[PDB]
Amino acid sequence: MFAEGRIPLWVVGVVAGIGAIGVLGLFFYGAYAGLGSSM
Amino acid sequence: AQRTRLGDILRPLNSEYGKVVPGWGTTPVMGVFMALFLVFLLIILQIYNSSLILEGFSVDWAG
Amino acid sequence: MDRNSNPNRQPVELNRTSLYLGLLLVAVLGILFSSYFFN
Amino acid sequence: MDRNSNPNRQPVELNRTSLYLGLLLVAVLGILFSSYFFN
Amino acid sequence: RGWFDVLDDWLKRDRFVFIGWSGLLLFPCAFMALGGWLTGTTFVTSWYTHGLASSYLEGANFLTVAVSSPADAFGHSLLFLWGPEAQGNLTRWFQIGGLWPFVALHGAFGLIGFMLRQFEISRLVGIRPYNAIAFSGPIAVFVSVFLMYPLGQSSWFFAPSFGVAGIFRFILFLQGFHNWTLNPFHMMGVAGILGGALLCAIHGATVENTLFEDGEDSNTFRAFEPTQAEETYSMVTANRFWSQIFGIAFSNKRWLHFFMLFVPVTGLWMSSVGIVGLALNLRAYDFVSQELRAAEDPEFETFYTKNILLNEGMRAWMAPQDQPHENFIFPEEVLPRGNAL
Amino acid sequence: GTTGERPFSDIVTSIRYWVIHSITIPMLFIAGWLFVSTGLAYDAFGTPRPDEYFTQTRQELPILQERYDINQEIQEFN
Amino acid sequence: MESVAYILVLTMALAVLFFAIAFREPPRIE
Amino acid sequence: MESVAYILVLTMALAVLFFAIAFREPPRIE
Amino acid sequence: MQVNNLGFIASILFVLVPTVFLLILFIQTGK
Amino acid sequence: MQVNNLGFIASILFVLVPTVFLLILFIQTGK
Amino acid sequence: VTYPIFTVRWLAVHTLAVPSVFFVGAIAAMQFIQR
Amino acid sequence: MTPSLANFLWSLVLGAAIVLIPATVGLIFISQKDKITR
Amino acid sequence: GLPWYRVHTVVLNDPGRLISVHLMHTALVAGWAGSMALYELAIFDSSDAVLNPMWRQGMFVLPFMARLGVTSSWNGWSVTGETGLDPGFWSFEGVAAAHIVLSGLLFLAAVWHWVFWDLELFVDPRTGESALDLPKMFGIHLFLSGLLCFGFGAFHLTGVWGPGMWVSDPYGLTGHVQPVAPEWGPAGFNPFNPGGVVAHHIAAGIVGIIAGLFHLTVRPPERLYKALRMGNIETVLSSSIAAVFFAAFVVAGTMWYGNATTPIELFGPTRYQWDKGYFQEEIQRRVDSQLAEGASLSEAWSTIPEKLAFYDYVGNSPAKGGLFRTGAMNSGDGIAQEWIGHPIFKDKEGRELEVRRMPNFFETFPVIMTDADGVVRADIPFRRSESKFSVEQTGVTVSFYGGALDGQTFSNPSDVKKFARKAQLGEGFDFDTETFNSDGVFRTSPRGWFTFGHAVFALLFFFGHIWHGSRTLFRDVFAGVDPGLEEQVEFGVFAKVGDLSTRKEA
Amino acid sequence: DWRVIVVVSPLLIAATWAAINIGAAAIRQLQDVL
Ligand code: CLA
Ligand code: CLA
Ligand code: CLA
Ligand SMILES: CCCCCCCCCCCCCCCC(=O)OC[C@H](CO[C@@H]1O[C@H](CS(=O)(=O)O)[C@@H](O)[C@H](O)[C@H]1O)OC(=O)CCCCCCCCCCCCCCC
Ligand SMILES: CCCCCCCCCCCCCCCC(=O)OC[C@H](COP(=O)(O)OC[C@@H](O)CO)OC(=O)CCCCCCCCCCCCCCC
Ligand SMILES: CC1=C(/C=C/C(C)=C/C=C/C(C)=C/C=C/C=C(C)/C=C/C=C(C)/C=C/C2=C(C)CCCC2(C)C)C(C)(C)CCC1
Ligand SMILES: CC1=C(/C=C/C(C)=C/C=C/C(C)=C/C=C/C=C(C)/C=C/C=C(C)/C=C/C2=C(C)CCCC2(C)C)C(C)(C)CCC1
Ligand SMILES: CC1=C(/C=C/C(C)=C\C=C/C(C)=C/C=C/C=C(C)/C=C/C=C(C)\C=C\C2=C(C)CCCC2(C)C)C(C)(C)CCC1
Ligand SMILES: CCCCCCCCCCCCO[C@@H]1O[C@H](CO)[C@@H](O[C@H]2O[C@H](CO)[C@@H](O)[C@H](O)[C@H]2O)[C@H](O)[C@H]1O
Ligand SMILES: [Ca+2]
Ligand SMILES: [Fe+2]
Repeated sequence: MFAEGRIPLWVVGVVAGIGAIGVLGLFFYGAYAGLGSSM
Repeated sequence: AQRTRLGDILRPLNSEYGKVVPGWGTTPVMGVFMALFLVFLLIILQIYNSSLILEGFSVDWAG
Repeated sequence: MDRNSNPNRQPVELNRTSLYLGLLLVAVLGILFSSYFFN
Repeated sequence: MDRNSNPNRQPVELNRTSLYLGLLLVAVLGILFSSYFFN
Repeated sequence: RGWFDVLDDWLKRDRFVFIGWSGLLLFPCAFMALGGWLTGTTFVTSWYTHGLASSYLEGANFLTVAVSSPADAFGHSLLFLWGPEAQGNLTRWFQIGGLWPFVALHGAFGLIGFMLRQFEISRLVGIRPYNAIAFSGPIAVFVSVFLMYPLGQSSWFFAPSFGVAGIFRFILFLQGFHNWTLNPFHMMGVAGILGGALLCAIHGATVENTLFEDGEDSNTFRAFEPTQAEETYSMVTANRFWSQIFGIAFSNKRWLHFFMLFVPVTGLWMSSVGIVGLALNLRAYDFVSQELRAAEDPEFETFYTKNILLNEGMRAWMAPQDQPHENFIFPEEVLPRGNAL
Repeated sequence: GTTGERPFSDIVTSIRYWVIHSITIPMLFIAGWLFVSTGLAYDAFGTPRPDEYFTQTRQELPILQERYDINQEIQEFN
Repeated sequence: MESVAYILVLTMALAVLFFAIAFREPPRIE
Repeated sequence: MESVAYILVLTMALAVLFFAIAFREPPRIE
Repeated sequence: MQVNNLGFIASILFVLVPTVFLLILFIQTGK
Repeated sequence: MQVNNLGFIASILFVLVPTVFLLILFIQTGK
Repeated sequence: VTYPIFTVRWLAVHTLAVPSVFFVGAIAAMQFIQR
Repeated sequence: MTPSLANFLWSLVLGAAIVLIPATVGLIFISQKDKITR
Repeated sequence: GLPWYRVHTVVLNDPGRLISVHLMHTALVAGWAGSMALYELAIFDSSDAVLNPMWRQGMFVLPFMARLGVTSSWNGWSVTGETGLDPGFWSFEGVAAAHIVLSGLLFLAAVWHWVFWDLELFVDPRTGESALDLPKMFGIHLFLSGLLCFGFGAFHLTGVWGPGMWVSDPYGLTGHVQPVAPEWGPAGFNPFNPGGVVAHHIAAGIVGIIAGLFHLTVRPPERLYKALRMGNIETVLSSSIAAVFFAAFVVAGTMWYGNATTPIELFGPTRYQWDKGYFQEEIQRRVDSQLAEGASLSEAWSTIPEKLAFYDYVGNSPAKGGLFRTGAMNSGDGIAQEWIGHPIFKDKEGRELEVRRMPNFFETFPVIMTDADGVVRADIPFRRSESKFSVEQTGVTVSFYGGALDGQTFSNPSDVKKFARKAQLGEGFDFDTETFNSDGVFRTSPRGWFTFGHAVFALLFFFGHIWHGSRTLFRDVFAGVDPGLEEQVEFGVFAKVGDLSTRKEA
Repeated sequence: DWRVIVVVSPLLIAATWAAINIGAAAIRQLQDVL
């Protein structure tokens, strides 16, 4: 992004960490909705 | 090293120390026999396990 | 036949730290297993 | 105060003949007194 | 160049993931065991073996999923996919709990392959194989717990299930049915594991607090290089500290590290011997002197007798649900319970 | 230090890598999604859907008791 | 009478602790 | 069970006799 | 208490036999 | 037979304690 | 310079990561299954 | 000659043909191709 | 000097003293066998083979003497219950005496080998030092093993010259030592067929003779010699410990699951016989056969043998013991005197009730009575405030058929509850609890103790194999690593790990 | 089964996109190792 042919690794890391936090938050959301929510 | 009569009798059985066949020798025949032994062990295990059921008998105290 | 000296004889040592460690191990094994020996 | 070495230390010996004599004495004392210990 | 030696060259290259001759046993077996566990905890029920939901597909969470043990009706059947139970049907094999012997067997052979990998890399690097000798402890645990305990029991059903709450069930089951806390072999295991944790913590703290001033930064981690010859921390200062704090101290680095090896490995081996005993229901369940007294004297109570009562209550309230193949109908009036609860 | 392979920090900071993965990783995600959402996972693994834990003729736990004829046992359990 | 045995084995461990502290082999720099 | 104790103590004496004959310190003229 | 009749002899021998072995080995060390 | 309950432990200790003392002294001799 | 692309390390990464992302998408769809 | 015997024999054959034999050929092939230069 | 855990290394390079230590171990094992058999003979009760057999009395080595053909004593009793037989010298006492005398002979031979350690046979004529040709020794010992295995299968087991081995009926009522013919079909791999054991020893002995002849005439390959370190005797120790724990796992499994070689008259019934109701099913089959013949319940139940009912008792299951519940099974429930007969429990409405039996897992078990269609009709409640199915309310009476209590009916609820708790343990028996001061907690049988010892030893011998195998293959670095070892352990320098000629130089 | 088609087809799209974006260097690496 600020280089030639290259992406900064911290941008890649923040994107991957945001995706990992998102799928963890989705898995925690599914504890309160749908199956296994006791309702 | 003290000579005995029994030692002199048994001496040719302990005279070939470190003698080898050069190269691989009979290692492939060995490996074939180990494969057959493994298959035999598998057979008798699966018979005792009742995972291999053969006609003519049952694995039970009455046979 | 003659009774010759063996040259493979080698002394055994147990130092004081090893003695203390063994004595403590034996004491705590007795402490652990005495209740089960008595039952 | 300092911990000085004691020069009155002297080794103890028990020879093999003395060991055999003591072991036999202890064995025959056990043989003699075991019937009275059991009563 | 012989084909064996050419293959030996290729298997033992310096790559990112070392393969070796042991890798031919390790990697397919470890992959099979791990993929079987992930597959079972994601998709496979325990409804026909246990009357339970144990996959993410059924709504269980990471704590409540398991590759559960197979049905008690199969005994110690190895439950091959081609075996006389499943008869080649993958769906039937999943439903009867065949993923449990799949995971357990491939896992056991993968553990074999991993200790063989430890041996192979230790030989290639040129070091002693004490990592493999230390790993004998975990394999002793796995063999005694997941293999010889169900083999001594009636079926694979009573093996621990490959899951978090399933392992917690196995743990509580062994308390209530075997009095496994009272077993001295488990006490030696506990002593070994807590001593290993103690030694790890104390050894790390001692080294980090006896470090030599070998750099100008407050960040002490950059005052070390791996190729240096001298010690990075003061064993003399550490020895004086622990001698005056605790009474004794290590004076030998090699003995210290052998002890750090020795304590948890010996604990694992001792707990394994106890689990082998428990496989045949050879428990340290009772102190017969205290029961004879308690049966004769109703004034005699210890913490041991209270634990005995706890075990009875757990057994009676858990066994109809934990062993549904037995069809344990315990009416409510036979359940042991104290006053008002 | 480097055993021969391209370093990972070089690989994942490339345009060509993310051109390939911007496609591969989400489409593996949707492959798992369509495995679950089309209901194929239930049929593949024999997991009951939320209305086949109990049928109208069986309201107890379908604990297998057969040792060899389990296929017919699961069938009559449904 | 088992109480005597328990007291003896606990006392043996505590005596070992005393003699290991008070009469250790001294660590010597050499 | 006292018979075991009697057998052990008699056996200890007889073993001492064997080891004192067979494995004595040899008398050496010097 | 109604304990095992062999518990005392087993406890004393279990403690005392390896204690004796260790004392034998320590005292002869340096010979 | 109705023997003393302490007869076995007394006989084993009466034999074994001086046996141990003698073995300790013999094995360390020459140090 | 001029590294290989397909290695034992490449296969070691995918063997794990391709079914990992497949399974993660599966469990994500599981989050929306109603009772 | 039982179904379980046939299934065991087919397991021997298919564990060779799925796991052991194609891994043996693949290892021999890739070791002969990517040789170490001394 | 040597650390304590290494003291026995002194005989590592001393074949004479190694042979001497082996003799001393062999003497100690044979003397243990003789003295253990003598102690067992001194405390054995031969008065009743039915309800006080060897496996109720803690007899460990006596079943192993009985298995191969030694069933009688010099005193005049036999373990099959027969009397007046003449075993010759090879009674239990004669076998024990032969092991004591063999132990003494091996002790003397160990003394000789310890003292005359420097025999000319043990040194190499080519070099000047001690050398054992371990592949050749293996070939001789293998050939001897094959000859002995073949002779034991073909003469001893077959009864061609020998007693045979112990066989029984499937329910362990008619066990005796007989010649057994070899079974050469697939039923020879049935573990409960003794003819399979006979064929195994004949065929495995022939194969061992052939293998010994090969291992006697053909030198090892150089690759296998160097790979397995065949000049080191520790490689023999490692592989032998491996084979030994293999065989120990096998014998623990065959002891626990039951085998032709682990008959229930010698070691006790198995836990799986209690688990699946094996003896109870046979007892019910015999009773139903007599009922179909046209007999009454008392007549049908009075021809169940007391031995068969004694097998159908959870206190004879080996999975009811404790690790520190020491000794004989008679120290637990007591010495079995007599079968009390089979109870039939009936409630006040005439339904037949069956007490749910105690499984092997449970130290305690609730008393539950269910009818024919699996509905609980009576129990012994814990809380009586909301009790509905107590024995008192349901009017449960119990009638005993066969045994000591034959023809009797108990309707007093205390007696009925006592008999319900007895029926929970299977077939009820009267016990003498004063002879051994029996404390009331179940012990395990010699089957269970054998399985426990051998399983634990097999597990520990797995560590021995790893230890000695590692000491074998890493003998060069046992004192430590090389004082260099710098450049070969760096990453990426060499193409092959540990190979100097594979330097990339890049 | 349409379920098998719609499950396998995302894997096919991923594989063919990876192939048409890596295949030149893939064939080159295959050539250089013979
Ligand atoms: C000729 C001598 C001789 C004879 C006739 C006997 C006879 C007997 N012994 Mg004794 N014994 C002997 C010597 C002898 N012993 C010696 C020298 C020792 C010291 C090691 C012992 C130590 C001993 C003990 C501890 C016990 C006996 C017991 C017994 C009794 C039952 C044995 C049994 O269960 O078989 C079991 C034997 C085996 C299962 C053989 C195992 C061999 C394995 C399977 C082979 C290993 C693999 C092989 C090397 C390689 C494959 C070979 C193949 C290719 C051919 C029996 C009366 C028992 C007893 O009743 O006590 C009184 C018992 O507890 N003996
Ligand atoms: C493995 C071989 C073996 C087996 C299976 C048996 C089995 C049996 N024996 Mg026997 N015995 C044996 C060897 C064996 N014995 C030996 C070698 C001797 C000579 C000492 C004897 C002498 C003997 C006598 C005198 C008697 C028996 C009796 C019995 C029966 C009752 C069991 C019992 O109470 O023990 C209980 C077992 C335990 C309490 C378990 C002990 C385990 C120890 C304490 C664990 C140690 C932990 C360790 C130190 C910690 C490690 C530390 C770590 C850092 C490394 C039983 C069938 C009795 C019988 O019924 O006679 C007819 C009887 O009175 N045996
Ligand atoms: C037949 C099997 C066998 C044989 C011949 C050996 C032989 C040897 N071992 Mg090995 N080993 C074995 C099995 C065996 N081992 C097993 C099963 C294990 C796992 C527990 C080990 C673990 C092991 C280690 C960690 C070490 C050895 C070492 C040694 C060497 C020196 C032994 C010594 O002086 O210790 C002397 C022992 C004592 C002074 C006291 C030990 C007393 C024990 C704890 C209890 C007593 C047992 C009782 C009397 C008999 C019952 C045992 C029986 C049931 C098996 C020697 C070559 C050492 C070595 O490698 O040297 C370089 C070494 O450090 N072994
Ligand atoms: C999970 C994946 C599976 C992993 C598989 C790993 C690859 C296989 C590893 C095999 C290791 C053992 C072979 C070692 C080489 C050797 O011994 O032979 C050396 C010879 C000649 O090599 C040449 O011979 C030359 C001469 S000489 O033989 O030494 O005399 C020599 O100079 C030269 O160096 C040498 O190359 O090579 C051969 O081709 C022999 C092939 C057979 C080897 C044993 C295999 C038997 C398996 C049993 C299964 C069949 C039975 C089925 C029953 C139902
Ligand atoms: C900022 C995080 C601080 C949290 C405290 C935990 C770290 C300290 C714990 C060590 C206890 C043992 C004490 C002796 C050990 C001892 O003496 O340590 C010595 C070690 C050496 O540090 P230096 O002296 O070089 O630098 C530390 C200061 O002196 C100045 O930087 O100290 C540290 O490394 C501190 C670094 C902590 C900062 C990051 C750590 C994050 C870990 C926790 C993360 C969350 C964990 C749970 C998630 C699931
Ligand atoms: C069974 C079987 C088999 C096998 C299979 C396999 C082998 C597979 C697989 C598989 C796999 C292999 C899968 C996977 C997976 C995965 C997953 C499911 C994941 C996950 C995850 C997560 C969720 C994470 C998270 C996190 C954390 C927590 C930490 C950090 C952060 C993060 C976020 C990352 C076969 C076919 C052969 C046959 C039949 C049987
Ligand atoms: C000199 C002589 C003689 C004699 C001989 C004899 C008399 C003998 C013997 C012998 C014997 C009499 C022996 C023995 C033995 C024993 C043993 C060898 C043992 C042991 C032990 C053990 C090893 C154990 C252990 C244990 C314990 C204690 C606890 C539990 C666990 C166990 C098991 C580990 C005659 C004149 C004839 C001839 C000439 C010469
Ligand atoms: C750890 C890690 C990572 C990752 C990370 C991530 C993945 C993330 C994050 C993060 C993020 C992603 C963030 C953020 C942020 C934001 C903020 C912090 C903000 C704010 C603000 C505010 C305060 C707000 C306000 C307001 C209100 C209050 C209302 C009105 C409107 C508004 C909205 C304005 C990396 C690779 C890098 C490195 C290594 C490791
Ligand atoms: C993450 C891993 C994915 C798991 C794999 C997904 C597929 C799982 C299996 C579903 C496929 C079809 O499901 C089931 O397959 C089995 C094969 O095992 C078929 O079984 C058929 O072939 C087998 C093999 O000879 C024999 O049992 C028999 O001839 C017949 O039943 C069934 O008829 C079908 O109902
Ligand atoms: Ca009420
Ligand atoms: Fe350290």
